[PDB]
Amino acid sequence: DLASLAIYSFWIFLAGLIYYLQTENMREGYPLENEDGTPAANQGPFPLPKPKTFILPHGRGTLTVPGPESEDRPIALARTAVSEGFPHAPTGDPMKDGVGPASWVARRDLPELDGHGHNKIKPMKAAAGFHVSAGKNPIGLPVRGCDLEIAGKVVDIWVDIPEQMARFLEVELKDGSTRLLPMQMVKVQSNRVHVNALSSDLFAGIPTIKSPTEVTLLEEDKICGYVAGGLMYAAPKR
Amino acid sequence: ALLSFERKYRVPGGTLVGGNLFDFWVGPFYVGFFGVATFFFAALGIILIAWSAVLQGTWNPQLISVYPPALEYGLGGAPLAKGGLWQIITICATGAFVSWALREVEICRKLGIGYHIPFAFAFAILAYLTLVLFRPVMMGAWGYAFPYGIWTHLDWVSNTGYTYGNFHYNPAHMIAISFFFTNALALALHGALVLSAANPEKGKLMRTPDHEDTFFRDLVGYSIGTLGIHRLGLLLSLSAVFFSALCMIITGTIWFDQWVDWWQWWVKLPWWANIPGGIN
Amino acid sequence: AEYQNIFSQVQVRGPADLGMTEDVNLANRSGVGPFSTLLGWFGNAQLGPIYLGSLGVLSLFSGLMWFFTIGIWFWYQAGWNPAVFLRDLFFFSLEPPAPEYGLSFAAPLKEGGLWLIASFFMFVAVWSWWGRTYLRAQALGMGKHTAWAFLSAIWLWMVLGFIRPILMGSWSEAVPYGIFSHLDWTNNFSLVHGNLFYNPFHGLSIAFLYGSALLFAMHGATILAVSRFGGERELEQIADRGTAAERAALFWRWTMGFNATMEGIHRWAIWMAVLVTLTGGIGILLSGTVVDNWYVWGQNH
Ligand code: BCL
Ligand code: BCL
Ligand code: BCL
Ligand code: BCL
Ligand SMILES: CC[C@H]1c2cc3[nH]c4c(c3C)C(=O)[C@H](C(=O)OC)c4c3nc(cc4[nH]c(cc(n2)[C@@H]1C)c(C(C)=O)c4C)[C@@H](C)[C@@H]3CCC(=O)OC/C=C(\C)CCC[C@H](C)CCC[C@H](C)CCCC(C)C
Ligand SMILES: CC[C@H]1c2cc3[nH]c4c(c3C)C(=O)[C@H](C(=O)OC)c4c3nc(cc4[nH]c(cc(n2)[C@@H]1C)c(C(C)=O)c4C)[C@@H](C)[C@@H]3CCC(=O)OC/C=C(\C)CCC[C@H](C)CCC[C@H](C)CCCC(C)C
Ligand SMILES: COC(C)(C)C/C=C/C(C)=C/C=C/C(C)=C/C=C/C(C)=C\C=C\C=C(C)\C=C\C=C(/C)CC/C=C(\C)CCC=C(C)C
Ligand SMILES: [Fe+3]
Repeated sequence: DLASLAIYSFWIFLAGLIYYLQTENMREGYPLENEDGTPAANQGPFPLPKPKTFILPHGRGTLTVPGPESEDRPIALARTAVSEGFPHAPTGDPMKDGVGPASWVARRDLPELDGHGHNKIKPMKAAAGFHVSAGKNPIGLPVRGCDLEIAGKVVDIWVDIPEQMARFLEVELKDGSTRLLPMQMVKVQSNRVHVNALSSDLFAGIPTIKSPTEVTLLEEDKICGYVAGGLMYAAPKR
Repeated sequence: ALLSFERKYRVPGGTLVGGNLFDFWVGPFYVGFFGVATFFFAALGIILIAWSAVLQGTWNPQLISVYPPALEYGLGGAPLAKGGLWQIITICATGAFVSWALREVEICRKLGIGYHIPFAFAFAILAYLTLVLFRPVMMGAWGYAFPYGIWTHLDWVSNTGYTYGNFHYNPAHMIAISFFFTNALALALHGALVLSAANPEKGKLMRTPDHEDTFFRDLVGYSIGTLGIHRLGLLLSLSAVFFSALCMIITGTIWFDQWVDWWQWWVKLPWWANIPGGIN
Repeated sequence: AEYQNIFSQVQVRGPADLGMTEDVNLANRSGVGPFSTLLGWFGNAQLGPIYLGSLGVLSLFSGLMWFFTIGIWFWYQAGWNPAVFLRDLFFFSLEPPAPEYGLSFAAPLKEGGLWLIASFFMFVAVWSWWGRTYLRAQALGMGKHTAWAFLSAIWLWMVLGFIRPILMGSWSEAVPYGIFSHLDWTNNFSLVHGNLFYNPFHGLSIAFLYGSALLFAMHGATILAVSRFGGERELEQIADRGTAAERAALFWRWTMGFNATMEGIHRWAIWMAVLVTLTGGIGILLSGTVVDNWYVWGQNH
């Protein structure tokens, strides 16, 4: 009867939707590979989707996915066993080499742009009309490391203009040079700013930016990745 | 077996128990001590459900159904065929759910991310434990809990609801339903937004989070923001479950009469309690 | 304790954002309302501006007419007494015309005409608002997703009070405007049709409703767990995958064997929810028109 026709036609529809949705989610990462980087034998039941192209605004070109996948960087890792599935060990300084929880991606070395083509994240000193309208103002506060030692001070807040939001804290170090700490990894307290992920002696390590008034997608990733890897790698000092 | 960008993430460490013993993967699945723990609890539980299948005399999934001890057994143990199985399976289900959560924690430590996922899962873990553990124990018998059956458990809902009349009247149930309905409206929107942006009319350029925020200000005069909608989504959810667990812990313990009558406290307020007219 | 990113630690405010222009008629946009320090801790602080427009006003008007029309009736039943009104606010009700009147607009005001009045206003209010959510997106040059997903909700709404009552032969099958009374209507609709738990669409509806709540928890929690890598900036993470979208993807692959993309997860999100009122609409349409009892049906199919 009509009802029986309806529910069946639906489970058919639902299986095509699961098919559709699953392939759409295979635009990145695929095709799979073996630990050695060569294409794997079994790719699953689902096939790669037909390429779609994004036309990025502000003449930044286009993006096609799925497309040729490459890390475009060296991986300082080595196998720990003679078969598949086991951890790969860092051959150098995981933090410096950028592996594990300290991994970063080789995103474009350009800064993200707002609707009108202007840099998304600007330090607040060059951001017109922006000020701290609530909560404690970090600027001027000493920054402490997971080892309870002072690593520097906050000299400015980098903000996201279109969304009016704190994204970074520019910190000056003992040697007069600055670095950015992701807002999300710091705890602004009454008389200081505590950073649990890193220890004092590691702040100098944080990757630096090339221009003093902007951050590039790449640079953000390196910084964030570095600060996060500290959680696991700093530990012997925290 | 790996995603084009996976290897660099597969490093050692992060485990909570057993150092490097179980620190390894099987296909895409990460293992870990807890990877093991849930396989044990899961299999043992499945076995027991299968065994309770033979004691009932059936292999149809739509008929199998593991019932709890009868209200006569109180909060004590019972014979396998009359509630003893449900009690052990319940022990096994909780062992799997918890383990699974802890497993996600070790997967976070390895990826260096936040513990928001396993934290949000603990909220469903709570809902379940309210139904099969806290409510029974406060009422005094494993029998108030629900059966593990595809339809038999729906009955339990239907019977447990109508015990207090039209459950619609439970105030915490009304609050919980709101969060659910909202949470869906919200997810429906956030997904259509991000997509109407990345997938603009044919030919044009990908829009920017600026057009998103814009779009909503024009529509309703406000935009919560990309970091806000994700906080909201996480919040509408966990809340809908919080109030759900709450609406049940109070039903059959601090209130056991028809729910619709609970609303009299409002209508029987001295001020208007006697004024004539209206509906009351 | 580390920072969880649920509430901001320091707010920052700049010049009011007038938004993108594109092909929008800037003559219809109002002026930036105030800034809320409250909402700031959670989301954006800026209220407004909002776009009015002809469709915006037609809707907003119908909308209040519908709301006032019901209320005129509630006050009526309260004998215009302020204390009663407040006391029984939950029990009042604007019921539809009686069965006798069938599908006619002849029924007297005091017995369903006033209901028909209201519904008309609500019918205009809704659809016009749909149109609005379509045009606003066109002005900005974005996809029509929001408009389409809204239709799904309209679907169930439409079935419950218009589509089904037309296929039955009377406005008496529609829902009454009342808080408690529309709850009572729901309970009845189940009993009369042999317990809706036997309705397979209703069963599926609940699946997605629960699913939507599962998914957002998942998605939300995820984007916040990798916010420390700029995860919330989904769109640029779409065009230029960052460590944020990779770790995100890998947490779920390692956990449950498979994962999504920064753009794909939204395609899941958009459907998961949309199907709730999609299947739910069907389920209610086939109740009383084709299937009289879902238990009986459940026995034969
Ligand atoms: C789907 C099956 C049933 C149904 C079953 C239920 C059930 C079951 C419950 C509700 C409840 C509600 N239903 Mg209903 N409801 C149906 C159809 C409707 C129709 C319309 C169809 O086209 C509407 C608008 C409503 C509207 C509502 C809300 C007034 C209320 C839920 C709050 C909420 O979060 O809403 C989602 C919407 C938003 C978040 C956005 C807009 C916000 C709204 C306007 C806020 C209303 C607040 C309310 C007036 C608070 C009063 C408290 C004061 C202290 C006095 N229902 C259908 C027919 N409805 C709940 C309740 O608590 O009822 C008493 C409840 O338990
Ligand atoms: C006729 C019956 C009554 C009624 C009786 C009840 C009763 C009785 C209860 C509810 C509950 C609920 N009701 Mg009701 N309800 C009625 C009408 C309604 C209406 C409506 C529009 O009419 C609505 C929207 C609701 C809505 C709701 C929800 C708010 C709530 C259930 C969600 C929940 O707790 O999830 C929580 C989630 C869980 C408990 C699941 C936990 C999942 C676990 C952690 C993991 C499992 C993993 C699995 C084993 C793994 C499989 C792995 C494989 C590889 C796949 N009810 C009627 C009037 N309702 C329930 C509630 O509040 O519960 C606390 C409840 O007990
Ligand atoms: C919340 C209040 C009631 C309740 C009320 C209802 C009501 C009312 C309905 C359901 C329905 C369902 N419920 Mg229930 N349910 C409860 C508690 C549970 C628990 C638990 C561990 O406590 C579990 C596993 C389930 C599971 C289920 C599903 C089988 C089915 C919904 C599909 C869905 O989309 O789900 C949401 C989850 C997802 C989309 C995620 C994917 C998970 C999959 C679907 C899990 C499959 C589990 C499989 C059937 C069990 C395998 C066990 C083996 C040992 C491995 N319920 C409580 C006690 N449930 C619906 C149905 O169609 O029933 C016949 C329905 O209408
Ligand atoms: C005792 C009664 C029956 C029962 C009877 C029904 C009936 C009858 C119906 C449902 C429906 C639903 N039931 Mg039930 N249901 C029962 C038990 C349950 C249980 C449970 C755990 O026991 C659960 C989880 C559910 C769950 C559900 C949902 C999946 C579904 C509604 C989806 C929705 O979002 O609607 C809400 C969404 C809408 C109403 C959309 C339309 C909204 C419009 C467009 C907006 C108007 C806005 C207004 C003009 C503006 C207001 C805002 C201003 C700012 C003021 N039911 C019991 C067994 N259920 C509905 C369905 O679709 O079923 C198939 C339905 O008709
Ligand atoms: C805010 C709470 C919301 C939520 C969140 C949530 N769920 C989650 C997570 C989160 C954050 C996960 O990380 C986790 C996940 O991995 O998702 C992909 C998960 C998950 N949510 C799940 C289910 C689920 N969530 C639900 C709900 C919700 N989840 C809420 C809406 C429901 C409903 C609505 O009922 C269900 C069924 C699982 C698919 C998955 C966790 C998987 C897991 O723990 O797996 C290992 C466990 C086993 C192998 C257990 C078997 C145990 C026993 C041996 C047998 C079965 C016993 C059981 C009593 C039978 C019941 C039969 C029914 C017919 C009655
Ligand atoms: C999968 C389907 C889910 C869904 C989706 C959904 N809803 C949507 C959309 C989508 C995709 C929209 O795009 C649309 C929207 O605009 O969202 C922001 C909307 C929407 N979903 C709404 C409601 C809603 N959705 C619900 C459910 C759901 N929506 C599902 C869960 C429910 C429930 C659970 O019952 C409700 C009540 C509306 C708020 C909104 C569409 C607005 C509309 O139709 O408006 C007509 C206008 C009026 C009725 C105006 C009068 C309002 C009041 C009566 C008066 C008081 C307020 C007024 C502002 C006072 C003015 C005073 C003066 C002095 C100034
Ligand atoms: C403080 O006092 C004042 C005066 C300010 C006013 C106060 C107002 C109050 C207190 C209002 C209270 C109203 C409430 C609580 C209303 C609740 C409604 C609810 C809970 C549910 C509504 C369900 C309705 C749905 C199912 C309705 C669907 C309607 C349609 C699909 C349209 C129907 C169309 C018809 C009859 C035909 C019209 C003509 C055509 C063909 C175009
Ligand atoms: Fe998102």
